[PDB]
Amino acid sequence: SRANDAPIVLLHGFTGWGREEMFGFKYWGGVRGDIEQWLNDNGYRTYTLAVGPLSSNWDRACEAYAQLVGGTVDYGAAHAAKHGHARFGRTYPGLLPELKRGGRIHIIAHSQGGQTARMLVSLLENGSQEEREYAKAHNVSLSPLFEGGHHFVLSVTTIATPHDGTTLVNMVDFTDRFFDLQKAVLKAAAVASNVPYTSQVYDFKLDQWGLRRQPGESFDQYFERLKRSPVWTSTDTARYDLSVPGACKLNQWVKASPNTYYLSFATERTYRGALTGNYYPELGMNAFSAVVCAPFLGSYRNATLGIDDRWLENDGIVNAFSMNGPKRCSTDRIVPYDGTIKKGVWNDMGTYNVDHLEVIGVDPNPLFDIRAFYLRLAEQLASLQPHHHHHH
Ligand SMILES: [Ca+2]
Ligand SMILES: [Zn+2]
Repeated sequence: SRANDAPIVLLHGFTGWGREEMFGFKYWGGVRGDIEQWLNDNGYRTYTLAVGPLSSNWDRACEAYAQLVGGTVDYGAAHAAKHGHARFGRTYPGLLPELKRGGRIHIIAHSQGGQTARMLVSLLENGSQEEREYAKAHNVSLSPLFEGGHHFVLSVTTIATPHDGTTLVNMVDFTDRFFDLQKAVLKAAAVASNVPYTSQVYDFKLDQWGLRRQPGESFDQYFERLKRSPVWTSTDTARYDLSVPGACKLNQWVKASPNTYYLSFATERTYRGALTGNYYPELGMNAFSAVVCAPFLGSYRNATLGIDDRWLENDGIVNAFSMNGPKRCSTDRIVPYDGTIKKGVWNDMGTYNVDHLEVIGVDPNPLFDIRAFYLRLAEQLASLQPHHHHHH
């Protein structure tokens, strides 16, 4: 039964766009429909965040914070100075000013969104010592996000999140293939990559880096430029955070708040080979991933990275092992869901037989009741109690 009225906020990964983008084709729903609408139609107030898909989780967290409460994005003086990008970014009206007044939210996150949501919680709750220290030392102002003390988040749910990174980054042609994945997703939405559309269509939101698709430029061409840009070559990137070492570094500081409930969903769409311990893409997996990424994921080992047989099972984009919660370079705790949802630890909800894109409806799969999945989830989140008392 319903113990909380908090709104839900959807958060995309290394691929994603706002509701008005991509000619209305939604990331949360894809060919299946409008997940946000379904949830709202069903009594679950839901909103959608849209942040830089290729940007660092930090940047995304800063973007999210402003998008939620409103204002100009502030990445932090220290950070900015460190990485060489703008301190201030775009301005938002603010989706939920109730947060400033004392409300809370449930964040449902997909892919790299998981990492972002985690970071956002940590920043809200703890701030950034490094940003505070930098402020006092250089006499610059400080965003509230870096102070600590915010209690905006009741829960964080992650679906197909590379909490320990993904070996996808280790392919020799990764750079080219990653961008081909963006093209695939455009394809899914009925958008071509070799057309210089005048309308924006997919805004990567690279204001901080001063990058934007130029008049007369196709996504194919733009992507060529992005590959040689700081959003691809610097450590302040999704690319870095997606990596095993990257995710490790992130886990080192991004911890679970004892005040927040976390839920994790894993995804897999592979089968185990006969004579080899390798995993292969199942029938139905999205074409792109099946041909281009899944073989690699299902067969790549690396002792120095600790990539062993456990990491081979995948959803075509991310290793299933890296999905139940941060384990590499982490103090976070993960507990198998047994019926009761626990606060301050990762409630591992299991593994579902759906691929990376099928789970958000961007790739079809008729045997996966996507509406039911998200509706059940909503019901769960709504059932969370603000507080607990010990009992037998
Ligand atoms: Ca499919
Ligand atoms: Zn940055």
